[PDB]
Amino acid sequence: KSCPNPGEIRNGQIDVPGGILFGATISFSCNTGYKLFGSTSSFCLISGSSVQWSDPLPECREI
Amino acid sequence: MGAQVSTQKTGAHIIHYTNINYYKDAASNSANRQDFSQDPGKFTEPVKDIMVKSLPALN
Amino acid sequence: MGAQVSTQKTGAHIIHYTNINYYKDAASNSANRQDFSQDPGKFTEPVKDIMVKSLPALN
Amino acid sequence: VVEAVENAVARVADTISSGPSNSQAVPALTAVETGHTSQVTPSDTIQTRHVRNYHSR
Amino acid sequence: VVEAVENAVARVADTISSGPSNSQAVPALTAVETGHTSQVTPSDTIQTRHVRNYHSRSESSIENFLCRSACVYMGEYHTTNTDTSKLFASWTINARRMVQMRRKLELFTYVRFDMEVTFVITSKQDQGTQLGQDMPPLTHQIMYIPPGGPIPKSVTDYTWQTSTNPSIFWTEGNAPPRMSIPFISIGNAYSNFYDGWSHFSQNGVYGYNTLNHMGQIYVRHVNGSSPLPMTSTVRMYFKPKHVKVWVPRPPRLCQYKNASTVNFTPTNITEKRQSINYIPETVKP
Amino acid sequence: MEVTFVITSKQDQGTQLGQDMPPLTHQIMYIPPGGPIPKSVTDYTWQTSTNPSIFWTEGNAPPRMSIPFISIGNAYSNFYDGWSHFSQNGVYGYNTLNHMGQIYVRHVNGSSPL
Amino acid sequence: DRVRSITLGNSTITTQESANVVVAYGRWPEYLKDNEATAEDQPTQPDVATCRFYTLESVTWERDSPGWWWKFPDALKDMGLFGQNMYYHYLGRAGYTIHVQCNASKFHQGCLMVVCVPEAEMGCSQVDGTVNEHSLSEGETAKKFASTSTNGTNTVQSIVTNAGMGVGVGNLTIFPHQWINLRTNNCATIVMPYINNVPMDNMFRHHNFTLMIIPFVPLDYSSDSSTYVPITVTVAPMCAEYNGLRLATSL
Amino acid sequence: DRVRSITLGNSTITTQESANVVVAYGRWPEYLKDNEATAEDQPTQPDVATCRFYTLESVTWERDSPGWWWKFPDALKDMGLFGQNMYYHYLGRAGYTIHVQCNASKFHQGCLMVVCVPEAEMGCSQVDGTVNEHSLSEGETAKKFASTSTNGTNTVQSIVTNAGMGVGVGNLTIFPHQWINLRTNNCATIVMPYINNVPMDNMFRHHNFTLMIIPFVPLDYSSDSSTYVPITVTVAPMCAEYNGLRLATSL
Amino acid sequence: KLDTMEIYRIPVQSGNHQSSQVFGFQVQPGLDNVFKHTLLGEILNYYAHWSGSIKLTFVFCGSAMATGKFLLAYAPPGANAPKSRKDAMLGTHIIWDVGLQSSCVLCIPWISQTHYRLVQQDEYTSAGNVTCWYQTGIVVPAGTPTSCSIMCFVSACNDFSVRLLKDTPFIEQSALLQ
Amino acid sequence: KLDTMEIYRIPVQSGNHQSSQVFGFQVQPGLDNVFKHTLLGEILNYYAHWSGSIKLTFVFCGSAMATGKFLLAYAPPGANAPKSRKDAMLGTHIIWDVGLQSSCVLCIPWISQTHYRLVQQDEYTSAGNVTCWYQTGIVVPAGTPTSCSIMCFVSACNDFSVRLLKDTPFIEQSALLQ
Repeated sequence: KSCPNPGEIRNGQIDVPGGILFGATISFSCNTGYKLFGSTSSFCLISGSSVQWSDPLPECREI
Repeated sequence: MGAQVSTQKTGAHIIHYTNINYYKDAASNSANRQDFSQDPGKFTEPVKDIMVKSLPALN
Repeated sequence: MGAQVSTQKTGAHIIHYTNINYYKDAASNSANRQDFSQDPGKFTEPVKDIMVKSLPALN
Repeated sequence: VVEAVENAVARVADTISSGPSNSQAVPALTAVETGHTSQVTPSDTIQTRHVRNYHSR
Repeated sequence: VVEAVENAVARVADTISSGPSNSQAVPALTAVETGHTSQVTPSDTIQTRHVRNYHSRSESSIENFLCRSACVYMGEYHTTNTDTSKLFASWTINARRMVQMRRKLELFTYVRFDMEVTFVITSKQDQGTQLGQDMPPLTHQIMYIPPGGPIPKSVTDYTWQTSTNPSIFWTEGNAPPRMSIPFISIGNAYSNFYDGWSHFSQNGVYGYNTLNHMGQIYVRHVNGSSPLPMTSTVRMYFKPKHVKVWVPRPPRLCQYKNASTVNFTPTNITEKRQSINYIPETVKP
Repeated sequence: MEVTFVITSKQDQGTQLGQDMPPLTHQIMYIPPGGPIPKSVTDYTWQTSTNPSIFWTEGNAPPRMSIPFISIGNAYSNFYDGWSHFSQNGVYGYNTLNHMGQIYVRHVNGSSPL
Repeated sequence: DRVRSITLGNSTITTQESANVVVAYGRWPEYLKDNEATAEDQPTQPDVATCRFYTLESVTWERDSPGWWWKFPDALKDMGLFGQNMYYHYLGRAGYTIHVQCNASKFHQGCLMVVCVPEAEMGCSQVDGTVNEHSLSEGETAKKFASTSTNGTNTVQSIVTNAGMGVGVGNLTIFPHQWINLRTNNCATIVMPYINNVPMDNMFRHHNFTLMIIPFVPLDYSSDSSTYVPITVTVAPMCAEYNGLRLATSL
Repeated sequence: DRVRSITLGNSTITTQESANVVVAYGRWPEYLKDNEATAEDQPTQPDVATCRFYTLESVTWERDSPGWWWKFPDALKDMGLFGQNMYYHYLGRAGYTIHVQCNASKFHQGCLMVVCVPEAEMGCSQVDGTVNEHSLSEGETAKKFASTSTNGTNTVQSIVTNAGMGVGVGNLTIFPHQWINLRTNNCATIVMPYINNVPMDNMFRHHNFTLMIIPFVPLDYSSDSSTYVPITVTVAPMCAEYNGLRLATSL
Repeated sequence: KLDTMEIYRIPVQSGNHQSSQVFGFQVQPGLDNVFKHTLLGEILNYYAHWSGSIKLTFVFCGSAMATGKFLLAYAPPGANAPKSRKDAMLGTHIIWDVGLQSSCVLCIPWISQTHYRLVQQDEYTSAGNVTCWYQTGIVVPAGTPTSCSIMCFVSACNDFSVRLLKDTPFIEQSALLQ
Repeated sequence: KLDTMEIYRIPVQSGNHQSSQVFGFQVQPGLDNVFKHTLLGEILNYYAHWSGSIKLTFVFCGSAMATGKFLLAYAPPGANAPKSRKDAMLGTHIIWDVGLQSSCVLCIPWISQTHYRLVQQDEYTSAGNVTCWYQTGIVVPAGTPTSCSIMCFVSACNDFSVRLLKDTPFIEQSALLQ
């Protein structure tokens, strides 16, 4: 089973080293010049009636 | 004896040298430093329709 | 002066070299690395009657 | 047996002369949007003298 | 006067096209009981496209295969010793003490060729307490003793006069000493193998040693003794030129034991896998 | 290509210098991809039965030889945007493509007092 | 002079403000001939099912948007009967026709570079690291450059000015390219032969080339011009062979 | 005379006890010509990826075993690039070559009928009822006749003697057929053109024909002859076109 | 079975064994233990590149009254070995009918991108894998044995070639006089 | 602006900016920071002498309704850079009218005494300087942006040549494995 698409952190980046299938983790980063306010990683867990992401997407706010 | 007498590199404004190959393999030869060829239109003008340098590039 | 100008080994997709022998004995020559011949049917098909590759091997 | 090999030297292009111009030929105006590199020798923009050019690439 | 030699290149056979087939021609069904090896090009079993094939079987001819130098003996000898038989090296000639060129030559039963022999002679100063000296360059003599000549008993023998035996003097520091050797045999081909004896009573010595007697080689330091000991090692390299070969044989499987005999220990045919159906799975996320 | 080697020895700095060592000679062996590679300077592999190798005695002109286009593609590919495994993973880029073997250099002479 | 039509397969493209057509190096896509070929068996040549115009989803050119890149193939791997032959076959060969389509009014301004890069080997963000495959290609979803130097493991160093390959982003004019200058044209076409150093090559392993769209001069408009300007990319294979059939790959 | 080889695509069939080759009505498979055609667009003709020998799983001829039937197409719908074009395309056309392979010793005896039936419309078990689709075809798994009259809703009346169509099972010799008499031959080949009343026809809706294998004389053997005698069926399309491409069907 | 003649013969029997795979092995004529000691393999192992196609000839070695049909398939690389005859059916195969002419030749063609292939093969220059399955099965009368044997002979086609001489890893010594 | 795409675009706006100079830069295709990293510059920096003429093509990258005329002038060396359009007017110039054909080519001719010029240029083999000024100005209707951008593409004419190979100063390491 596949979690929904991670998304796109603008002024940032999402690293998915192993897919988005069940139990797959993804990491979040922010470009040079922005601070990362939010979560650092997100896992594909079981959510009620589907599988979705552990943590929501963070924000890269300007330094 | 299997030689070849080609021309040297002289400037513009007794000029022939001699070559003989000794080995059984063309990977043993000299370098081909006297081939000068060009075709810049391959990179300079890589377009389908020609453009004639005195007409508008469009229109 | 008793030379022989043969062809080099080039691939497919200024190639002649020169040989002169200096010694009085053929056991002093180079090696004959440019003879390529074959006859596999000697080992591959050593049979009295021929077999024609599209007929049954028997019958 | 001696063999003569022909080696051609590739000079660069001479400068043809030019004069005044008053015409609808615009050798300067172009459009780089086409991925094409303008061929404007100086003799197209100004008045040049004939120059035999012996340089080689 | 220049002469033009014609050298033809032997490509491998192209792939002729093919199409569907529905006929009584069976190019696949055969009978190996006849000792005959099926000639089924792919264009006989499937649908092929015309392929001009430029490859060449040149580096697999016998001359290209064998005509490469290889070491066939290594021996040491000292400038000074207390044995007087370790002051010179000596050995009977055969290509049979090194496994690589032995096994290489032994895919064929009869091999007839010339050779190009090279020697790589390298001295070292022997480890000791008082090193340090000014010794001049060493020079070496390599004598070939055909079968019958008198063989040396010391490095100061008379035999080293080499009146008729050929011998090479080489002063260390130059290019290695190389010379060329004809087909020096009495048969019509060097017989790598021999299933027979020497005596007619069907006894004696068995196999190769019977046939081939090519004499010995003796190497020595010409200079003289040395204030402090030194030891030199000579390696001999054979390179067969003008090579003709007959009656091929299966390559050796078991490891060699000695240079006299073909004795061996039994080995397995090949190495194992898990099952007979086992192909490893290599397309895996 | 035309390959040249410039081999230059120096005596190592120490307390007791001074010796008479003869000229050093070196062996340069080329190990194509697959051959057995040495484990010491006294290995059997240095017999160089089929691998090409050069012996050069220090003090002469450098050892030079010539090399054909030894490749399996039709051109050496400086770049490569791809992987080795078909699952789109493995090693990325140049290392995938070009495997041309190794080179092993040694002193033929032997050991040295110092 | 500015009108043009490109008919491939059962697909057509009409355009009315085209500049020209870059043919990559003066060279058109062609089939593998008999003397440059290396594989023995007969190739598949579907010719109309695979050599047509496949349209990838479109991206929104914003006022501050660095750029985009796609990797071909592996973008058309889920597109019809190109992305299916491409599965069932080991070896594949094809050229392409890339048509990039971005239209604006006469009160907008901007300038894109549209450039095809052969073997665009890319560089990770941690200098001592290795890219992913996801970090090189998302399929038909474009990857995006960044206006600053990126961080994070396994993700390409995608600051625009270096273009992720370590070169100068203005020298990319050496590759087959066009511009989309919202004052003159509204589409770029590049006809790209099969450039590679082996006759045929696998299609899942090797990203044969990379399409980069990089706005040099950014968008701009005034009082109430249309805020939304999208870019659409269409690719169409040409002279597509495959060879070496077996069961279908999986990723 | 008894040897034969059939080379289609990258596949070959060798045989050494073949009787002959039935060509259905003296007619060989051919392409749709220009004056008998009705669809406007250009057809796909893959020609080597689809016209090869696909082998279906094999059935065990037991001593008391009524028979078997397959439906073509819908048997080759999960076979390679025939079963994929067949998905992505609306209209399809193709003939076939059916090779049935059953070998026994000289101490066994039996006799199969191998018969291709065009439009083998079949009859449900409850006379006032309707078949399923599963009851007509399991894909590559054969359906089986029954030595007695069958019951159950939606399942074809598959007593052998009527062959599920309401006719006499011995008159099936009017259709293109062969026998496999375990004393003479061990394979039957039928070359089957495209028999249908429209030039091209959909491939999921219409079971263009039915292959029935019916043992008239059953197996037998003595003291310890081999108990297991399997039958294997190989089908190979021929002159296969498709037309009308769009997104892939689903069932 | 490595020092037994049994290493040379593939077992085949009569009954409902259609689910079972007869044999299967990678195509690696210089590296696979199945091949590296043949004449083809021992000749290759003196070289570093090899191109061309191969001929594998199978010999049914059972009764004169046993009858069977076999499927012999080659799968160019790109996907795991087939695990069922419905997948092997999709490859480059042949169906061998056992009869008077005992043996049958499966000619592995040359499908590759590189003009050549290493002899020390990796998973870049992989070559594929062959696999064999029953097509109908073995049928024997009463009074003949049920367990038969096949055998497989490897040879090189008329377009094979090897290049880049190297040393063979199969011979080795530990001192002179050997 | 050195790590920004903004480095590539020359700002141009509408209004009475005739007193202001748009841009200006020395002609030093191998040494000037403006040039030394182009294709022309990076190819020159492998050589030591260069002769020939250069083509600088300017691309107006504003609205389809903005209109302006520009003066683009090259001044052979001998006197300080012009500081007013009455001096730039005296050089070797072109007047580029912005219209349908967007871009315009100023071809810097080869005026020199020495047949060649060093790539590491000094004030003996100096080459000049180019400068750009408004001729009439930018005029835009209502509802279009006022701040536009130009861009400049450098290439070598068909009589360019370089000679005396040297090493490039742009690549450098501090140990092997780099």
